[PDB]
Amino acid sequence: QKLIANQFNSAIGKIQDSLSSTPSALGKLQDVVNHNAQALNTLVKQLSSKFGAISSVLNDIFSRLDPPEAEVQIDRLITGRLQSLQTYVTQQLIRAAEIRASANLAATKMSECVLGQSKRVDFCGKGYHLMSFPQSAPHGVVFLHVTYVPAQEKNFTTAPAICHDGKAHFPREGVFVSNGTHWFVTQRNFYEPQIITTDNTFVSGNCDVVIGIVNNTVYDPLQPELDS
Amino acid sequence: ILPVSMTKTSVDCTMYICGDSTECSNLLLQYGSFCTQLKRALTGIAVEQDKNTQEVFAQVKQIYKTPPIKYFGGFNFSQILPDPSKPSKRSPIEDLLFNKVTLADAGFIKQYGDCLDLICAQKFKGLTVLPPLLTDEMIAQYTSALLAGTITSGWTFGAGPALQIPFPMQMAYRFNGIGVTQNVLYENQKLIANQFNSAIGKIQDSLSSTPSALGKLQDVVNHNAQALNTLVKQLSSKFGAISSVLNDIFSRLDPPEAEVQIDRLITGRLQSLQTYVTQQLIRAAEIRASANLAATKMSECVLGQSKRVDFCGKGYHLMSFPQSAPHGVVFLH
Amino acid sequence: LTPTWRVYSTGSNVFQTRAGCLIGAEYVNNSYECDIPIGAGICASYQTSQSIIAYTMSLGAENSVAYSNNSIAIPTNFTISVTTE
Ligand SMILES: *[C@@H]1O[C@H](CO)[C@@H](O[C@@H]2O[C@H](CO)[C@@H](O)[C@H](O)[C@H]2NC(C)=O)[C@H](O)[C@H]1NC(C)=O
Ligand SMILES: *[C@@H]1O[C@H](CO)[C@@H](O[C@@H]2O[C@H](CO)[C@@H](O)[C@H](O)[C@H]2NC(C)=O)[C@H](O)[C@H]1NC(C)=O
Ligand SMILES: *[C@@H]1O[C@H](CO)[C@@H](O[C@@H]2O[C@H](CO)[C@@H](O)[C@H](O)[C@H]2NC(C)=O)[C@H](O)[C@H]1NC(C)=O
Ligand SMILES: *[C@@H]1O[C@H](CO)[C@@H](O[C@@H]2O[C@H](CO)[C@@H](O)[C@H](O)[C@H]2NC(C)=O)[C@H](O)[C@H]1NC(C)=O
Ligand SMILES: *[C@@H]1O[C@H](CO)[C@@H](O)[C@H](O)[C@H]1NC(C)=O
Ligand SMILES: *[C@@H]1O[C@H](CO)[C@@H](O)[C@H](O)[C@H]1NC(C)=O
Repeated sequence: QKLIANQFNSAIGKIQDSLSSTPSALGKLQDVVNHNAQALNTLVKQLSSKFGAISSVLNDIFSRLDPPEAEVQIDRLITGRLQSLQTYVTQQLIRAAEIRASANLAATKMSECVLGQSKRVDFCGKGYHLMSFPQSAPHGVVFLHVTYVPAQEKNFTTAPAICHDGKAHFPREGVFVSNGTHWFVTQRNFYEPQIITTDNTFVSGNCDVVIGIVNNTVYDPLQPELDS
Repeated sequence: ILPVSMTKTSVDCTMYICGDSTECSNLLLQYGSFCTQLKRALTGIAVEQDKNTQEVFAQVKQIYKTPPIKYFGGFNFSQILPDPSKPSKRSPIEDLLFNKVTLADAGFIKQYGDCLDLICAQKFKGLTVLPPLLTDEMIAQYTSALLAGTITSGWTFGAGPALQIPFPMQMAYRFNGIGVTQNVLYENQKLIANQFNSAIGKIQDSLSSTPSALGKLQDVVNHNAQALNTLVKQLSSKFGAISSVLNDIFSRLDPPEAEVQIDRLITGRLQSLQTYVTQQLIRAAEIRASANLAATKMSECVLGQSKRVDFCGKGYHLMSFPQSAPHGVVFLH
Repeated sequence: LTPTWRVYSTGSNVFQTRAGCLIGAEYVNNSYECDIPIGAGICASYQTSQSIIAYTMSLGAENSVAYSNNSIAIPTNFTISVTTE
């Protein structure tokens, strides 16, 4: 517990250092704002386009032209600007679509990582998911995923089954490992060797159908001491 | 089969609309910046395609290799692992898929020196193709590394350090993960290996046969080619003008009305470009969504074992195998 | 076109790629992490005096799993990791 708490505290402090660092990784939120500002700016700037007309000012084109052709000149400007608005609306819808897709993904991720524990690989963080934390961001959300990463592996000798009395023994929820001379039983995600007894294995079959079975002994925890 | 990326294209408005016409450049200049949005959108689309490919394929920080001995509990993966007896380190099934897909591609040619005739002739019309960031021998290397990791380490290499394990042992534990005891495998290993070998051979026969099921990848290529052909054919439209040639308009007409005649031509062609850009962005969005689904499938079926029903194949899922395809990916469930 | 663009002389060797002709960068056989993606697996970066170089991208670090017919690796430690999204 103490080591795990220390690791969690250090990881959180490193998260603060990562965010407080100059290389901001929050480019996804800035990209949307930059795109919207640039699109809006070009939409505003599109007003100065002549669209092939004589002038871009309504007052000047009205005073310096006769109505017979001033009508079509204004119609041309109107059509150009309407085309610009329709285009702008089109990209607005496409971006809203992408924003909705991202929001749906974020909602699913929050509901599946924060409100529970997820067995999906590479969904809630990288590694084995434990829990997630949401944080509020301008036009977004930030998740902090806590994962379990194994380390400091060791090599061992292993067998599929063990033959004791002409019978094959299989692990219940573990693996068979060996440090050499002796054989132990441990869980498959953390090294915790144990003596192979009848409570750690189950018997099924004989010793001539499994490839790689190893002769050994299985201790009976009832007969030798409680023989009264 | 899932599409992954599409072709990166770039269009020059000035040359496409008014090819070799200075007067046209001066007249187009009065419209402001009507081409920065299209160029920016196309660059974003290209970057999105490259990012999609990178997210889908670049998921391992190490390049694992298979041992020279190719005995894995009696199973045979010789038909999916790359072989060094070819310039392209590709599996036989990968070669079959590429041969099937190659009736049309981008041409493979991007030096432009050998063009003296569909792409380079359209090159004179401002339709170019940018090369993908990852070549097919790097996509192949990624797939081979993923396959090697899956066969040797199993699902351990996807969450930290690769951990070795015998192949029957991984199969027994994977069977135990779906509710079947490992003695079943330890007693029917030969039958299971025979069934797997026969199933793989039938996969080869299915792909090598005529009823090509790779329509999803072909549809994108066909759509892109047809869109480009329509855009290039649109240059012949009169758009209400007397003629479709700018040089002819300048020679045969005086400026006072030639101005509006070309303004009309500019408007028609600009409308065509905006429509094309909108179509490309929408297809980019659908392809990106498909890429996201493909990424989810790789991560959930290739990097581990999935309990979801009818997600990785039909039945009770055990494992999946990735193979690279032109602008796509192929899974074997 | 653009006559002012003489791009000096052949001081830096012209490198021909499938994407096109690149002028102003020197090719190197060393594989580094991508900085500016030129295309077709080639990236450019500013390094060591100091100049712009072009190279071939590296997929990743090489590895080889020590596979055997009786061998397993079991961790003896764990790490708690916190990542952002
Ligand atoms: C594997 O480790 C165990 C535990 O250390 C070894 O079992 C022996 O256990 C007895 C009981 O306390 C000790 O007196 C012996 O000293 C242990 N043996 C050794 C070599 O330390 C077992 O022998 C080990 N197997 C190896 C090293 O192959
Ligand atoms: C476990 O002990 C048995 C004892 O019989 C070993 O059986 C061998 O094969 C037959 C019997 O089936 C006999 O030749 C001998 O009894 C054994 N030795 C040889 C050389 O055959 C069995 O092989 C042992 N298991 C392991 C893994 O060593
Ligand atoms: C798996 O079984 C096949 C039986 O067909 C072995 O032979 C391969 O067959 C395929 C299909 O005809 C060929 O493409 C390969 O070239 C064959 N391999 C060899 C070495 O000739 C195959 O070798 C077996 N794979 C193993 C045992 O790993
Ligand atoms: C994993 O290994 C590290 C480093 O060897 C262990 O951390 C040490 O733990 C001991 C006792 O808890 C301390 O006295 C040391 O100061 C720690 N050193 C470092 C660098 O952290 C950690 O306990 C191990 N975790 C296991 C075995 O579960
Ligand atoms: C087992 O030994 C091999 C030797 O090549 C080594 O690569 C591997 O890391 C070892 N695994 C352990 C110590 O868990
Ligand atoms: C496992 O044993 C078989 C039996 O011949 C052998 O072909 C194969 O190379 C072995 N695999 C190892 C030692 O990794």
